[PDB]
Amino acid sequence: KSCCPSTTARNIYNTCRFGGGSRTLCAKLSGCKIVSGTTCPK
Repeated sequence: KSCCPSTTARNIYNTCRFGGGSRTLCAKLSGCKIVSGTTCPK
């Protein structure tokens, strides 16, 4: 699961990893955390 501290973060994240990059690389960008799914940080 990708946990983002903002909606803007998700928007940027999702589009970043939509075309290019990778989940983690894009999460790093937006401030989102690529987690498993047991918890969900902000």
